Amino acid sequence: QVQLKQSGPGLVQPSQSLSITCTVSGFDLTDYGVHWVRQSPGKGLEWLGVIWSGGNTDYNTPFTSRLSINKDNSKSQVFFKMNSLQSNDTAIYYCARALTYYDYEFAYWGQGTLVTVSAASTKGPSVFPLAPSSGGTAALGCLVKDYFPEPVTVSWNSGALTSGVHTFPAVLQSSGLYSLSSVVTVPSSSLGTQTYICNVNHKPSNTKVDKKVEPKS
Amino acid sequence: DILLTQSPVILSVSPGERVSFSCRASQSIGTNIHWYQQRTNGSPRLLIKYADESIDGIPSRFSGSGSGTDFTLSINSVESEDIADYYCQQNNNWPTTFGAGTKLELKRTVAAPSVFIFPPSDEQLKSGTASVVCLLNNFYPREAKVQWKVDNALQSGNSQESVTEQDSKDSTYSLSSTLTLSKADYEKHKVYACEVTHQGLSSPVTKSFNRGE
Repeated sequence: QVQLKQSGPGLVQPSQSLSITCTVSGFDLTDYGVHWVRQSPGKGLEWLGVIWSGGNTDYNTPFTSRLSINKDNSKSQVFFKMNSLQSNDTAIYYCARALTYYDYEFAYWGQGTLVTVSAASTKGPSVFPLAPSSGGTAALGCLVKDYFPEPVTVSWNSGALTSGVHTFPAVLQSSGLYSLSSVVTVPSSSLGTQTYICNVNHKPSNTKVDKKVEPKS
Repeated sequence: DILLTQSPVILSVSPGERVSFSCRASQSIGTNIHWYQQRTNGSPRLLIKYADESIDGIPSRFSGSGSGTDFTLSINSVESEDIADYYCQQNNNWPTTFGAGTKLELKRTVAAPSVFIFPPSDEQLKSGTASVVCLLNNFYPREAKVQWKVDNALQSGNSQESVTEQDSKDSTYSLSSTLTLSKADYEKHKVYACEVTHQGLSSPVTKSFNRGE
């Protein structure tokens, strides 16, 4: 199966460079070009450039003097580097592969790398419980507070609990830090038997926290 | 560069209806248009290539038509899971360019929120701050109002909210509102109340707790 897996999200300081690795599998880099496309918050897609099968590159006109794409065929890796980032380079960056070696119909995409351009510090979240209290259903959750930059991932019970989960969009607080809640509804009678753990991962700060949530005594 | 203009910006339809997305190019591009779906927090997914050609794994309800400057993506009977942004891409002319997207929203019957209130944790109160959360679960339409009161004082400006995208199965929204106070202020007051107004509720619903009970 064709897959493209990108390096993690993080913060780049203004005027500094962005580096992303796209590691491919299920095909050889000597047989297909790998393209790069970004998406600015709430916007459409912008094609940035490509490294072709044989190592040639093309860069879209706005990026010719600040983008370089290289690869290592033996390691199935493609390296995207862009210099001199400003605020408006904040975006999700994707690598992509076309259906055919020479074409641009992007059938396979990386998961994206959210790059935030800001002068601020990376900060990991605190995780607090939203405890269930007394139609047979209880709601519980986790408050993931005071982190920067986006994103954070939240799962429940190591990915085993997905039904009824709502993970909200983060809000930017007046401190300049994000906060997010993730909630789940479960049968009230499960609260004594089943454990509920929210698994929080803030990759930009390498912060992973598992928080148990239960009724308060 | 070729400019692609997608219309409408937002398309709101009911399940089972035929839906069409327009993409118009600033000059002729033959049939060199591809279409993508992008679900919330997802990567783009190729639906149709070269205006009308099928892609393996894509449901038959998706089809495309057009040639020249005016292109159409069609979903013949829309399903709840089709909620997404939809983008066109041209590649008749270098560089390949994309439209700004049409967002597909789904109509459904009115559904009242289930409302829950959460006190701040003791763990957080050690930090000096108290977050109080009101959750409005699985409602439709999206419009809702949350009013916070602390011992019957109306709170204004010290809450933030966010809303999920429509659920892929039931087409509902959920909303979280967080009221933020200092520990000191939280411990000076007793009654914390979230009042919810929504089309589905005949009267506003209040969920409240008394601090320390």
